[PDB]
Amino acid sequence: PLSVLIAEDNDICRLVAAKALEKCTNDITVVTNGLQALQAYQNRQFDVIIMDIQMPVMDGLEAVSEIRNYERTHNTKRASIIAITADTIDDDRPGAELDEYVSKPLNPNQLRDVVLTCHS
Amino acid sequence: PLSVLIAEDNDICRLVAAKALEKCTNDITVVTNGLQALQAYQNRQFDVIIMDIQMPVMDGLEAVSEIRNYERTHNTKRASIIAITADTIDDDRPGAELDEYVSKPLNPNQLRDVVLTCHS
Repeated sequence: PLSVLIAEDNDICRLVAAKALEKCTNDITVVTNGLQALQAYQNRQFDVIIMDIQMPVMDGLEAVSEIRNYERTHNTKRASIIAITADTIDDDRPGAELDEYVSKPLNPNQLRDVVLTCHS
Repeated sequence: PLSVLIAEDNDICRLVAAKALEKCTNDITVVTNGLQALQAYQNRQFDVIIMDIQMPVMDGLEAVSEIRNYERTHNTKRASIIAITADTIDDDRPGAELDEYVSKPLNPNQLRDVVLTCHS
């Protein structure tokens, strides 16, 4: 029997791939990011892995761009977007993408404070 | 009231962020990739978005590398890894990462054939 892992964030390709293989096996696990594929693999033996090597469709910063795109077209209220990052923050001015920065490792108190201030 | 979207594939940072904000609100949605953040946003108004701008922890090709790393350390059977991609395939020799290539848009018949052949 065949155990297959499908790692694909593209919803259409994920469904097409799962449907295609449905008649060959019941053992199909689907995941939508790279860490999830690795974690699935640590948990289960897979004979075959179908990997979108172009994954992700959009990384974090690109998702931010698309969110901003959404707000512009739909003419909706602007969300506060708080970036979390392990990198050193050398320029903390807000911009078109990000409203604030919080470094990792996360300090819960700091994150709450920043979230409540942006919300206000 | 505050509606918050947390987009973070790093399991530890995701839980820490969700826990931190639990007392401020019940309206917390968590997602683990960029497309999912966008889709959540199309579906629900969020006042605040907490985005890991380093996301993803690992892209598709990096996940492949970690899977291979897993097989080497654990001395386990080698999985067949089939890459799906929209890019033109100019070198279809298998290598340390990938065993075969299938182009998008996916042809179900082709994908099955390739999967069953790798499995054999």
